Amino acid sequence: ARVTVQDAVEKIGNRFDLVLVAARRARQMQVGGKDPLVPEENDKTTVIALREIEEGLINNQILDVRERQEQQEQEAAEL
Amino acid sequence: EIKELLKLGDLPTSGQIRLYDGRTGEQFERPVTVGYMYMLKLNHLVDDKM
Amino acid sequence: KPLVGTGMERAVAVDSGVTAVAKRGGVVQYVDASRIVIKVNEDEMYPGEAGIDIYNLTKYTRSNQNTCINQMPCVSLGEPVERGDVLADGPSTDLGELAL
Amino acid sequence: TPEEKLLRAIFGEKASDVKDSSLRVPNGVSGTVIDVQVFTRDGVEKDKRA
Amino acid sequence: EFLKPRLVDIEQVSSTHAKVTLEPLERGFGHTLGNALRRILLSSMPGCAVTEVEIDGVLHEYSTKEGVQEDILEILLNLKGLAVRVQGKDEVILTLNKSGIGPVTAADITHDGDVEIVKPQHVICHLTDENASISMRIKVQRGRGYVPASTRIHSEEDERPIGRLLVDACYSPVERIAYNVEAARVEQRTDLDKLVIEMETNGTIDPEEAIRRAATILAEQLEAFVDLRD
Amino acid sequence: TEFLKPRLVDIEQVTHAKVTLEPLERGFGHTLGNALRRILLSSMPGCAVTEVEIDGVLHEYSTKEGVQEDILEILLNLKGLAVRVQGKDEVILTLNKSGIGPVTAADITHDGDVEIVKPQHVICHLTDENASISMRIKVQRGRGYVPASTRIHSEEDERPIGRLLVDACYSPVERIAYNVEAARVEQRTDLDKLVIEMETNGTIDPEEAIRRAATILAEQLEAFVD
Amino acid sequence: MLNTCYRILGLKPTVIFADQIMYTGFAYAARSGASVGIDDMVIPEKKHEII
Amino acid sequence: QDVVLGLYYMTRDCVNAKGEGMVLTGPKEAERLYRSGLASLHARVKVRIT
Amino acid sequence: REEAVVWDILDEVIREHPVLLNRAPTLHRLGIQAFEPVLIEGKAIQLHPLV
Repeated sequence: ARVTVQDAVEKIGNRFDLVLVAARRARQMQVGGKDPLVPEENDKTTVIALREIEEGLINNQILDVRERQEQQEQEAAEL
Repeated sequence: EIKELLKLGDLPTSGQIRLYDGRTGEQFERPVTVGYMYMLKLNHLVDDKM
Repeated sequence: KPLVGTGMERAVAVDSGVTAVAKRGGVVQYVDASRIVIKVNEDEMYPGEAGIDIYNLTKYTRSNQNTCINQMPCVSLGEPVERGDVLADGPSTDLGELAL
Repeated sequence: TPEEKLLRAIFGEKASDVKDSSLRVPNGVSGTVIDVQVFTRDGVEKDKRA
Repeated sequence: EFLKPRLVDIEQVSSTHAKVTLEPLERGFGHTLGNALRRILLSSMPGCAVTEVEIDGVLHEYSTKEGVQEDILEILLNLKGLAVRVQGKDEVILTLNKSGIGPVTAADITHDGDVEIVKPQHVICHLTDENASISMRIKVQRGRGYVPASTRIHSEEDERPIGRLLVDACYSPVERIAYNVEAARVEQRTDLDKLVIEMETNGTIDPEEAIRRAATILAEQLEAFVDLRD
Repeated sequence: TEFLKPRLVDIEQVTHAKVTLEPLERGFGHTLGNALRRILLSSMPGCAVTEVEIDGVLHEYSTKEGVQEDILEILLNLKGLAVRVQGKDEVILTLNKSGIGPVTAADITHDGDVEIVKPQHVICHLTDENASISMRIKVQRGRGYVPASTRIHSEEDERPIGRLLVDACYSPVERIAYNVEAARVEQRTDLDKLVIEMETNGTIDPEEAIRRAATILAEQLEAFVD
Repeated sequence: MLNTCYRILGLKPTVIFADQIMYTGFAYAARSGASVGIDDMVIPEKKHEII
Repeated sequence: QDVVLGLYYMTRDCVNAKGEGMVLTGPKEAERLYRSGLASLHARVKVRIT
Repeated sequence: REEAVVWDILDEVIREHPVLLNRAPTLHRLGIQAFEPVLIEGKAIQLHPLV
């Protein structure tokens, strides 16, 4: 569980896109996109989003490269 | 006139007794006041506000 | 009752109508949870065809704020009532006093 | 509706001629029913309870 | 190298008063057993008290029988403070029939063997009419603590009657328990304490029986520490 | 009439441990938390040093030559000594040390009646050229806590000047503090959850301490229960 | 005493230090028995001459 | 409001209370020394604190 | 019906779901603050004394 996002702003020093970055990654774990990277401890999908950002596993740059491959990775399915 | 009425009742004139705690059992230092205050109960009941 | 009053309570539970104040002195003759029957005295009795008096009470009813207002007897059989005495408490009265 | 109009034919749930609008106690309350009174327009029969 | 206290004389001052003393206490254990005993007796002693009344011709609490001189709302608030101790069974169903002018004291309940009323001068109501008649069927149960009518409704199980006036039940045979440790004196020991538990029941429960049922509530509970299971 | 005993008695290890326990009956949180807490702090058999014999000094507001700290500070180093003895009931150690540097506690003698549990517990830092520290420390079993102020007041073991006396803590505990907080049994909100948090000075592990304190407590209730 | 704990140790400890005060203040005031009476408020004796 | 009077009472100093002038050995002994009942909550003392 | 199952499903819906307490004459921006709820029994919204 998370009580303060003081740690998850040390990566993203803005506090106004820490919402945007983690409100978008927190959707991929709810609508059937992906699964959490860090191990879940019976928590919701917002707290697991704010717990990856602390570990550097997520930021506004990784989520683009992480998903921009999917078109190319689907390009094999794109023929 | 009050203090002369307490002394007739064997109560302590100052009006402060020593209360013992309820859970532990030790005694509150520096004694506490204990009296009989007529308490109303206004009709801002809770289960008409929520 | 108020354990520490100010003596100006009996004039607030009699001047209002909540109490069933006795209208002519005499002797209580039949108490009940919903009726009191005051056998009038001699000298305070009318000249011809007088008999006795009777006070009805008002059991559980509804005031304007939805609280209840019901009266209760406070006397028994044989009490010498007097003019201006009290027979029935009301909502928050006790023996005439005004306990809030 | 069209979809439910199949739902009726499947089970034969007779649609009622009359809609239910009885009086039910407000939520979050409980207490005996100490008194009931009935007022009737003069010209309509009094039921048994009336 | 410890000492263990033994039960000593039980001065019985009155029917509702009592004073029991625990003679040979080791130093430092006065306030430890006292407040661990005063906090148990006031909390969880099993008792018995009325559970639901039922009068002959009245439907709800806010009625007013004809002949008596109290609302039914006060006849229940007088029964709730009725002390009674049943020996054999677990629950009873008392009875009460009376007619004529005069206060209906509690001593006019029908006499059974097991059920043993304690306060027979208790007033219940009044009768003030020669052709008056009041006939109820009190109930009685065992338990502990306090369970109001509202929360005992959850286990109602289709209480079919509409004449079952429900009372709140506060089973507890203790009202106040003061205790004070003082300088006991064995023949030769520098410092030994004496506990004096000035108890006050409502005439129901035996004093020496209360402590032997307050200690086993403690000694039964410390097992979870003696065997720290992890 | 038939009470509730606790299951899910969790225990935590981090000589420091934070036990928990639940669900106790309502109001049984404190009557258990305070019965135990008044036993570990008040009466519990244990061993601890009581007096010291400085080999040359006869007063505390004096000063020992060559020793860094003063005897007001040294006794602070002895008051916390953790000693356990199996056989004896009064044993008087001997520490007569030389050298220069941090004089740890392992330089004490090693007798078959004692067994220290913190040998590197420092007692004094020695200066140069002295190497002259010797003392006769007296450990004796006991129960509870007894300051040195109320001993000399009733001084019955008459000792000439310079028989230094120290504050003796016999109990094997260093701190204990419970904390109650609500919890439920899935249908009742009037329950408890005890939380004990206990430390010790090495000579006894924590959970072992609570075990033999509920024992001393359930012994006093022997002549009452059935 | 809370301010210096913010400027130095940040916000992870100060939010958990601002609670250990509330649990300690509330506890040691209950053992204090800090009550007020009618003899606490001392009237000065020279009030007459001054008046 | 209430806590601030709790702490003010906890960190004052009387002039001659139970256990004055003795020397302690840290915060952990200073607490239990007061719980047991020997030393008063505000009595002048010498402790060692890191 | 308030069946005894919903009281354990409702507790998982309120795992980390911050609610917003706000008093009536909201003067400054500190008059609105979120909180993580904890289910009590009664009808009074408890509230930490520091806030």
